[PDB]
Amino acid sequence: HHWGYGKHNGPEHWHKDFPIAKGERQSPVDIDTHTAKYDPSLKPLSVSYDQATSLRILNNGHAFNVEFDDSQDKAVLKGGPLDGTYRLIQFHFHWGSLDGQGSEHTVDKKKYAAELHLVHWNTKYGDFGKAVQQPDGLAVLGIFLKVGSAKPGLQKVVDVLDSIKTKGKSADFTNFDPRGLLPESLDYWTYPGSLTTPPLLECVTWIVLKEPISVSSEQVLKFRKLNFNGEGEPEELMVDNWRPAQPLKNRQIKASFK
Ligand SMILES: [Zn+2]
Repeated sequence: HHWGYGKHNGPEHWHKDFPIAKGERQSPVDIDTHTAKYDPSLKPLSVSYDQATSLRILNNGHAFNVEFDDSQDKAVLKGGPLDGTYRLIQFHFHWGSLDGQGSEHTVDKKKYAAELHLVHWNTKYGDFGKAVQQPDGLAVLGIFLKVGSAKPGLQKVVDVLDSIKTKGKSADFTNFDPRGLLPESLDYWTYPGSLTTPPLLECVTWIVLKEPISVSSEQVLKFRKLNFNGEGEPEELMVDNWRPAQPLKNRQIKASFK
C-alpha cells in the first residue's frame, strides 16, 4: 500500500484500497459541544503511567511513534467508558503545516495545531494484532495541542527528532514519562470509532480530553522539519499528517463532565 497525505494518495483516496474508509464508525469526527451529553454512568478514568517503560522512537513515514514495553501491564488505561485493562503500546502526533490546522478531531469545527494519540490495547485479547479485530479492542486517549507556551515534558521528544528525520529511522528512547504530556484536567468526550490511518479498523473507544496542552512555536516548528520520505529521497516535509472529520452516522458523543 502507498497511502499518505500527499497531493495524490491522501485521505480522499484511501477508500480505494481500504473500503472501510466509508464505514459506519470512522474517525476522527467533529465534536459538537452542544449535542454531547453528560453521562453519569461513566466510571472514573484512571491513567496509570507510573511504571511506563518507553523504548524507542521510530519515523514510520506517516508520523513518529514513541514505543513502550507492552509485554506486561506497565502503563495502563482503565475506567471511564472502558471495561477491563488497556495497555499502552505507543503514542504519536498529527500536525499541520501552519497552526490553524493539524488536529484530527475538531471541537465545534475548530481545528487545533496538533493532536496527540496515546494508543492502548485491551489485554483480554492477548496481543495488539488480535485486539484491532474487535470493536472494543483499542482505547485511544486524544489530546489537543495549541501553540502558546512551551511544554517542558515534550522537549525530550523535540530534541530527538533530528536523529529520525526520515522514514525507517529509529533511535533508542528510554525513560520518557508520558505523564508530562497530560493537561491538568482529565475531563473528556468519548465515542466509538476507528483507527485514523489505514487499515482504518473500527476497533477504538476514543477518549478525547477537553483541555488542550500548550506547546511553543519552536517546538512545533521542529516537528515540521521531519520528512515523510526515506534517506536521500526528494524531501517531503512531514506536515499535514491528519485525516479530516468523518461522518458521525448513528453515534453519540458522551461527556464525562457536567
Ligand atoms: Zn493518530
